[PDB]
This record gives sequence, structure tokens and C-alpha cells, in this order.
Amino acid sequence: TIENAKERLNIYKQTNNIRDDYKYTPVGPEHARSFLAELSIYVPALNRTVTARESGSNKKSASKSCALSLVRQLFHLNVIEPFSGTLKKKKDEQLKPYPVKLSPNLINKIDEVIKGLDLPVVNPESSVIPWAPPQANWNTWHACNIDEGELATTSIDDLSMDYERSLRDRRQNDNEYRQFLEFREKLPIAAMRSEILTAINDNPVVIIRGNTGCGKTTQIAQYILDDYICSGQGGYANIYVTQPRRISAISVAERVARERCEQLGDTVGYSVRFESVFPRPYGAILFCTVGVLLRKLEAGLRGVSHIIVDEIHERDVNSDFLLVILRDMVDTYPDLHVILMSATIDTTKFSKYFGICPVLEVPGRAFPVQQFFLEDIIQMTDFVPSAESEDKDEAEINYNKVCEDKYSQKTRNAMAMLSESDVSFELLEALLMHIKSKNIPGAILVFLPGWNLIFALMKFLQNTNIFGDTSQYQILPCHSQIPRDEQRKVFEPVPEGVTKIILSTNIAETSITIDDIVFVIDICKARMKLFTSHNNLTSYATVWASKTNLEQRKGRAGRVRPGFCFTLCSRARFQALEDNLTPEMFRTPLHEMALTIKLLRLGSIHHFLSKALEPPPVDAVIEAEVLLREMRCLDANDELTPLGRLLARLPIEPRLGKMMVLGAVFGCADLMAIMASYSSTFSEVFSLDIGQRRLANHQKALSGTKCSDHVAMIVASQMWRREKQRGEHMEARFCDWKGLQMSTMNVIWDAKQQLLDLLQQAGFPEECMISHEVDERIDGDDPVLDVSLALLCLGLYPNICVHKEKRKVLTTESKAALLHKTSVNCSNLAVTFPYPFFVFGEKIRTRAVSCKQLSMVSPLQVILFGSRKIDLAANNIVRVDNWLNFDIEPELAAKIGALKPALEDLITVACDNPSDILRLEEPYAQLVKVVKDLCVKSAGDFGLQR
RNA sequence: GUGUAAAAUGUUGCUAGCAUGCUAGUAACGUUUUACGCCC
Ligand SMILES: Nc1ncnc2c1ncn2[C@@H]1O[C@H](COP(=O)(O)OP(=O)(O)O)[C@@H](O)[C@H]1O
Repeated sequence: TIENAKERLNIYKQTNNIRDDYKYTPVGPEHARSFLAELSIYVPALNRTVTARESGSNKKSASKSCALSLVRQLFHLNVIEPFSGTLKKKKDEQLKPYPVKLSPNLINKIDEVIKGLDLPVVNPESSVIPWAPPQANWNTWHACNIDEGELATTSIDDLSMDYERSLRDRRQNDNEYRQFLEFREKLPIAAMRSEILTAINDNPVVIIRGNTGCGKTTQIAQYILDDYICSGQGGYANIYVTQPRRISAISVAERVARERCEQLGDTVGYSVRFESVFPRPYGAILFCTVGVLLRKLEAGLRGVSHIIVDEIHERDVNSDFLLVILRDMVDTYPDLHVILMSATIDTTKFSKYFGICPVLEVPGRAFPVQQFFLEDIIQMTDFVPSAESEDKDEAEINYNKVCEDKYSQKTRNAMAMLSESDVSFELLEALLMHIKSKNIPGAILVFLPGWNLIFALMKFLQNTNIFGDTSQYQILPCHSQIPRDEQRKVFEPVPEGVTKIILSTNIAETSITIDDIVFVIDICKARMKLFTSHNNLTSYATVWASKTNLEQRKGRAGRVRPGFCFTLCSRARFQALEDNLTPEMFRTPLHEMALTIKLLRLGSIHHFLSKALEPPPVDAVIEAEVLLREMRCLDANDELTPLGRLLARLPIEPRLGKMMVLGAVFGCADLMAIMASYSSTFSEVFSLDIGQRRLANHQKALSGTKCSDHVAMIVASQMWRREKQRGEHMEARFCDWKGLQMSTMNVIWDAKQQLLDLLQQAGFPEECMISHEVDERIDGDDPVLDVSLALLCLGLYPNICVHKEKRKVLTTESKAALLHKTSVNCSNLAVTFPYPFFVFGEKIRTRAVSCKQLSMVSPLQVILFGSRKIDLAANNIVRVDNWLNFDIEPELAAKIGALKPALEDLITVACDNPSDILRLEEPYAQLVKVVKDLCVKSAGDFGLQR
């Protein structure tokens, strides 16, 4: 090669005060002319001159031949480095840390602390939950007897009579209830009401199979309660439904409440995560997520009649756990009746789990449709051409170009034009001419995997305003990012002539459905938001959608029109991929489920997973078991610690509960609730504007001298509190002027309140939960905030990172990374932060480019909060997770890291005796004091500022 | 949803000699360039 072994040589020649290059010297007459280049390199060290003198056709070829030869012999000199470039990287080592730089007073304090605690270091069976039928003077959701009011002296039969007469009066007067009820009767589920209501009483486990859009979600529970109350015993019945999506649960609660024509919370209520509107104790309806039911499971289902668990072919792990537990529930308890619910799937396997349990059928009216593939679209509008980690193995095969040319002009279209990867005017014009010729006014729906490409298609339609003309081509997006106003507007149709273009994702595959849908466009692409435990990676990838989802989309439309299915897939792919989707419970950490089951004293996890729908691979249970045991939360002989009992009630992963323990130990509990709530709830920092690549003046100013997003959101919540002390009307305007996002931080506040309340019931006294307001504008040192930063460092582990330059940062295990756009440390110029160490919250995007929730960390962590186990190395080098280096003599690192037993003993004492957390044992008290002292932000700089 | 002084395959038109051909002088171009604000 000629573009190598010469660039640094030219630089070396420049250092030799030589500006010479390949000088072209013509040789021969105009018929025997040849071009000769000259370039000589002298090496004084070796005194072996090298030169390039080779004839060449063209002036470049004079240099082209000479330079190639010049590389050849000068490389034979064995003096130059090959490729002569700035290529290759080394993950630059500890160019400079702030190694220790503490006063000897701190050294003496640490020595007397470790000698004050004497911690040596080297210096070189299957039970079940209780259940009862409805019982008087007892509430089934609050797990207690009210013993007051009216029920203490009133029988449940009187409650049933009251509910029955209320229903009778409603039938007498409530006319909008009448219209809602023929709306429910004309709904297809109502056809087999009598047989389903008889079978549910006749059968313990009932599986209902009714196609998507049948609307049984809003009606099965209502029918059950009506049947129970028309018999005069509705009061002697509490009905229960869960559902795997919080917003869907809220929507169905609203739908049943409006159909009930009654205020929410009287008979129907919803308990989504971090919220509760619990209804009346008897003859009531509750909706919830699976996690909420798992939390309520501790007391038992005593007093509830039936459970009507929603979607199962979602195949989520929590629903699988719920169903596995509920099978044993009904095996032990015969009176309980269970309703399994699905839309379109082979319920034979689900019945097989329940000993071939009876499965009931709800036939659904549908119109068969024709389907289009590469052949039809190549026939009328062409379909062939292309656009005119880092590596693995195996063999990806692309079937887009693989199609027999017995159809229309494959190669001719290839040579001429189209756009495939990004849908363009071809498909939209095909559907437009379809509308204008077939005269079929219907909604146009397109399903796209990722919100980033959602915005890309929005911008591609907007800039192409000729066919993105909103005034005549209505464009209607649909996702969780956009507010509920747009979702409400989507369900509101607009007059035909102004075509309705709707873009959404797997959220529109279920839950929501428009009666005007005719045009279905599919790309079989969906979000692949998964996690990898072996290296702590979250990938928001996109893989071919499950076939079952493909026929679900195929049957999505066709309300009154027969329906027209436009499939963007090839034959081989359409007949190749599997019908269902891979079980998400196969690739998901089981530590949370393992802790949950181990609190319910349900015996060995291995036996449980053996008696499950799908046995998880043994590596999953092994990794969950080791992640619990080596986290010092489950005893080596499989005995549950009170710490795990605390964790289970916490609706957060143990990586935050373990240290919600410690936050109250250090008197920073409110800030810890804030950080845990915001870290667990993956959301934004502000109401970012559209088309924005950085943060505004105040969006960066709220970071302040600390320059942390965490402290920025903390202070933002602080001003929001001091402004909600005033009215909300101007508060909303002020927060918008601050760019605040309302709902996200409101949820953060509610979660902080719930966490502090739960820590109250844990036994921890209130004084350690007090306000700890911190102002970002001061660059000095406040103990509370640096303690907070240290706990952030220990918490998000192992999400630490090293900043290199600009956005380029280095993360664990030899991977480059950049900063998130929303992160407050984003900019265009080079700004050197006070400390060259950061920690991130989440790693969005597949190729580990964007790190989320960045906050700089004190250099004193190293081993303080840098690993689960002590890391000791040799030759005066400190090993931090085998990817970070510090230069400390072994003894100081040894003593700063030997407090891992100290901290775990502190946590053990705190969970053992929550009542005296403020008044700790005196050696432990001075441990707390000294660790508060050492973790100051500006601590590792004594003796030498820079 | 990056491009530049650098790498070679190679097309044209077109200027002079060597006896309709051959040789040098290229607007331009993927694919391989040191690097620079670049994370979508
Ligand atoms: N605003 C609304 N008005 C009337 N019906 C609605 C409304 N929103 C949702 N629905 C009905 O609620 C039903 C949801 O139940 P479905 O999705 O079939 O069960 P699952 O939630 O288990 O998938 C839909 O079929 C739809 O007809």
C-alpha cells in the first residue's frame, strides 16, 4: 500500500527542516516521455540514505511508483513505525488522578478508626398465602379489620341488598347507563354472557379466547358483578383485575367509570405503581399492575372473590410469576375462580399448564383481506433497488434483493430508482392513489420501532410538505413521549379529503383501536429494549417482529370495510421467522423475583421454576442466586435477612434500597429518596424543546458550581416546592420559564414521599428525614451534598466512567462513550470539569454511545465505592474494576478499602435496629463521622491544589 | 442523517510525437487517507 509508512516520515522530514517532495523530472521526447519523481530521506543516526527514483507514466505515477518503492526500502531499513498514522487507541491510563492528597491528620484519624474497630486488612417449608372468603368487619385490600363505622354492626347481606337496590334504581333512572349498556350488549363479548357466567362458577380456572378489539376488558368484570348482585349476594363478592400496563390500567379504569356513570373510587379503583385510589371494601373493583398485586400479596387475598388477570400472551415475566403462583392458589383453594384472558393465541398450552383446564371461545367477526408483498409492489410501483458491538460472526442474509424475476422489471427498477430503507413518496403516493381511485376513506396507520426514527419520519414528512401538507394530509403521531392531548385528538376524526396519517408503535398494536382504520402499513420492526447482565448493557435495538404480531396487524383493520393489508415483507422472511416472540423472562435478571418469592416462604426457587410455564435457563437462576448471596442479602444456607424484607416492600431494585438504608444513617434521607426515585424512573430532566441539541442558558445554569444534573433537579424540585407554597396558575408558567417537565418531577416527589413513609414504617425515626436544602451557586463544601454524591457513586455501580475529551468518555471494560444530549454537561466547546471522573445512570442506544444521568464524582472513591470486593494490586498500582487505575501506596488504599466489612456491618445494624439509627454504637458513630468527613468534594487536594 | 490537502483500480473528450493504432497532459468519481466541529 502507498498510503502508509509515509505520513510521519513527512512529519519527520518537516522536523529535519526539509520541505522537499516528489519533484517531477520529465525524461524523453514527446513520444518516449516518462515522468520521474525524486525524494530523498537522510538518516543521520544510521548514515544509510534512502531515495525514490522510479520512472512513471503520469506525474502522479512518478510519485505513485516512487512513493510505493520509497515505503518498501525504507521499511527494510527497520527504522520507521508502519502506517505512519494516529490510528489505534490505548484507553489512556491515569494521565493524572488526584491520588490521595489528604493531610496526615486524616491518616491518623483513619488509623485510629480502623484500630477503633479492629478490622484486619492485608498490607503487602413451601407454605402458601392465607386466603379467606368475604368476612364481615374486614377489608380485603387494607389487610385489616376496620372495626368502626357501620360494617362493625352490619352484615354483608345488607350490603348486598344495598348494592342490589342501587342497581335497581340505576336501571330505573340512569338513561346514559342504558345507552352504555346497549353499547356493551352490541359488543361481541355480550353474546355468550349466560354461558360464560355459568362456566366461571362451574370452573376454577377459566380461559377466555376472544379476538383483539372485542372490548371484553371493560365488560367481563362488570358482567361478573352484575351477575353476583342480581342474585342478592353481590356484597358477598370482591372482584379483582390486574393489567400489565399502568397507563392502560388508568385508561380502562376511566372507561369503566364513565360506563359506570359514577365517580372513580366508589366501586371501581386503580392501584398503579406509586398510586392508590382504593375503592369501598365490599362489592368493589380494583385495577393494578402485576407489581402492585405482588406487593399486596404479602397479607393474602382474604375476602376477594375472583381474579380476572389481563393479557398473558404479552408473555411478560411478572404475569408468568403471577399465574404460576395463582395455579397453586387454586390448587389449595377450590372456591377461588380465575379468569385467564387472551386475544389471539393457542390457549391450548395455557390450558395444559392448568391440567388441560376448560377454555371458552369468543368468535370474532372479521373480514378476510388480500395481502401485498414484494411481488405486488414491484408490479405496480417497483420494489428492488438500494440507495443511490463492532463485529460478530454467522451469516446475515438480505432477502430484499433475493426475488425471482418472473414478476415485473426487477433489474430495471434497480437500475432506475426507489427508496427502501426510508419510506418515501412511493408508498404514500400508492396509498393516495388507492384512496382517490377505490374511494375508501379510512385511517392510514404505520408502525415504526423507535421514537428516534419516529421523529425522523416526522421531520421527513414535514420538510416534504408537498405530501406532508398537514392542512390536507393530517399527520397524527402516537406515543408515550407526546402528551395525552395528542392521543385524545387522534381518536377524534377529521373530515375526509384531508387524509389521516397516523404513526404509532406496538402501543397501537393493542389497547387503542380506531374504528376508521383501513390502511395498515407494517415493517415488522419493534423496540427490543433488553438488558445484558454479563456486562451491564441496555440495548434499544430493533429486530424482526414476531409472526403472531404480524397476523395481529393483518387482522387489525376491517371494521366495516373488508380491509386492505399492505405488508412490506419478502416471501422468505414472511415464511421464515417464528410465529411467537422469544420469552423475555429468558433474558432478564431474576434477583428481584427471587427475593420476592423468598419473602413469601415458597421454598426453593429451583423447584418453583421447575413448576413454571417455561423453565428459565439454569444460568439465570444461578446469576440471580449469586447476585443475592454475594450482595450479603441472603444467607449462604438460604435464609432471608431482614434487609431483604425491607427491600421487597421497596418498589425499586436493591441497588437503591441497600442505600436507602444508608441515606437515613447519614442524615440525607430526603435527598436519597429523590435520587432513588429519579434514577429508577427513567425520564428526562426538563421539557426539552423540539429541534434542540443542547441545553439553554438556565437549563445549564441550574447545574451551578457543582455542575451536576442530580443537584440541578434537586434544586428545581426545591423551587417547585417553594412555589407550590403559592398558587399553581403562575407556578406552571414559572416552571415552563424554567423549562420544567411537570409530570416527571411530580412523580419523583410522590415517590420520594412514599419512600420516606415506607422508611418510617420500617422503624427509622423521623429526625433523620428532615429538609436538607442545598444551593448550587456556592462552590464551597457542604457535608450533606458530598455524602449524597458518595452514595450516588456506590449506588449506580458499576456505571462509573472516565472523561477523555469533549463528549468522548471511557466506560468500564475498554469501550468509548459519549454524553447524552439532555445531559447538562453537553456543549460545543471544550470545558474541563473540576474532577476527571463521572458516573452515568443509563446507557441508551445499542452501540454504547450515549450515557445518561452524568454527575462528577469525588476522586476518593477508588475502592471506597468502587467494587463489591477489595481490590489489591502490586508495584504501587491500584486496580479499580480492572479498568481504572490509581497511584497510591498499598497501605493507604488497603485501609480506605477495608471499610467494606464496616459498611456491611453498619447496614446490618441499621436493618437490625432501625429505631436507634441516629444513636449508633460509639465506634460505629465515629465510623459514620469519619466517613462523612473524608468524602468531602474538595478533600483529595491537600498539599497540592494543581 | 459528515465532508477535505492524501490511496490504486480504472472511464472520456481533448494537445505533441512515434508508424487507423500507441505513448504523456484530465473537469469528475464509489471502493482504501492522517486528521478536524460530528452521537443523531
Ligand atoms: N374511548 C373508548 N370508548 C369505547 N371503547 C373503548 C375506548 N377505549 C378502549 N375501548 C375498548 O377497550 C377494549 C380494550 O380491551 P382489549 O384490548 O380487547 O383487551 P386487553 O386489554 O386484554 O388487550 C378495546 O377493545 C376497545 O374496544
